[PDB]
Amino acid sequence: APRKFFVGGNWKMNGDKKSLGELIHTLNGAKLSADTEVVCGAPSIYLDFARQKLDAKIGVAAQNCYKVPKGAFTGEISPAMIKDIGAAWVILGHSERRHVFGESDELIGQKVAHALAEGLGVIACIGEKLDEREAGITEKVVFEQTKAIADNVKDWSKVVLAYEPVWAIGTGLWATPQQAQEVHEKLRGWLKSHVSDAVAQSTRIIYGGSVTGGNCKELASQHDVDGFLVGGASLKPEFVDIINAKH
Amino acid sequence: APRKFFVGGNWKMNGDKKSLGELIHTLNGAKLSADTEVVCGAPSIYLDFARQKLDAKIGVAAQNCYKVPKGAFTGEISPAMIKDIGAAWVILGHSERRHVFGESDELIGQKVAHALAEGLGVIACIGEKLDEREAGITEKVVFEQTKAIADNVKDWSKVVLAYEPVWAIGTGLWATPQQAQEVHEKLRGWLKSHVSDAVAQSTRIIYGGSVTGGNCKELASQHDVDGFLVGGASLKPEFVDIINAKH
Repeated sequence: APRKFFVGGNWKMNGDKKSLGELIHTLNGAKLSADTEVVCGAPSIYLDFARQKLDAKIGVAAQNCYKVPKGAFTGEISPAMIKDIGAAWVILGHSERRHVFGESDELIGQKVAHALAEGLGVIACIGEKLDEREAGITEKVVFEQTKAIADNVKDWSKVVLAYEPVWAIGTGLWATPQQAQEVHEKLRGWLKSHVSDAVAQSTRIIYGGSVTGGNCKELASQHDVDGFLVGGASLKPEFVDIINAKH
Repeated sequence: APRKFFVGGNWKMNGDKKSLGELIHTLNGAKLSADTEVVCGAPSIYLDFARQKLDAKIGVAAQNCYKVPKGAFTGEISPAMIKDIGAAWVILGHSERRHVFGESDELIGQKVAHALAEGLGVIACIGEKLDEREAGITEKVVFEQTKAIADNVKDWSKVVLAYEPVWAIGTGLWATPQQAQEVHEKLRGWLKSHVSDAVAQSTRIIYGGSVTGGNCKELASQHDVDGFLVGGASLKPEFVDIINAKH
């Protein structure tokens, strides 16, 4: 009935076999809450390794994919390949893909539709830049990005939405609990009016942007924040504390 | 003195464990000419698998990488990771990177410098579009693309240039042997004038764009064509024939 708390780790472009191996050993050995759904997003080269080594109870996500199953796209991977190695999730629309690599809402929407058709879960990311926030246009931006995704989702049961203020990613500035709650409750109301009440009540909306062991309890306690997408701290032992933020 | 014949296979976004497993078994079982240097470019998610399964005389290439060893670049992999799993090459500046994904000359140049600094070999791609060839400007386009790469190269010993006309990639159209020789010869004279004689004489310049079992011998016979980068036919048993083009 209540939405299951969800914590994702995004390792970004970090790790080697030795260091990722150590991190995974730690996670497997920790006491993690029975009521948190945990997913680790590994570099593509280490997806197979990560799935082999991680406790099955912990999910594995790719950090990107492309929009068709196969073909002449040098350097890309498809949902079919991700499923083949046993990963169950993909992260789409991350700030770094949008703003460093130039991925448009239209591309991201096609990626979302293809991932879902192939049976993967999607962590779909949205968020505003500082200049947008300061111009009063957070709601407009966040709703535009969300519509582009929603228009391409036919089954909401394997979607998680991640709200990541761009100014909060990797900077140490985090949104206040009140800043996060405002956006998350507005996103939920958007889902209610534009999709359905059932989808609004069931869909996890998670916060990302400088989540650490020090701030996770306060953020987690907000009524419409259902978890986190964690970058820098997901490579450290305090990731365990974040997974257990509700306890 | 002369240059070792070089054949790279670019698998692009194709395969699964089962299917690539059967392809690797074929290559390992085949009689491949000892005087051909062979490299297979696998999808990033299968790079570790491919290097584990392929006989040691066959080199493994990543299909792309980014320009720093680590950091906040969701979806990317670095040379340090490629090296970690035991691959020795990377393909950079592929037409699909430049034209589907919008990678610039300056970015490709910074990727080349970084992969070389980290001990990888680089297969560096250049090529003109149909409209450029028809306008009669092939030479201008290849010489600018080449200058971008070369300004970032201090040791040419681990660099292979791949001339691939964009209009020939995946379509079945191939440059005539005379068209390919013409460009290769001009590229070599540019390396002579702007780098050195010895680099000109030692650097392999390979041709790609719809190389098959049927045209490889006619292509390989040209003086300044030192090998091939093969896409489509690299997933097929005739790949063995292409490796053996000189015999």
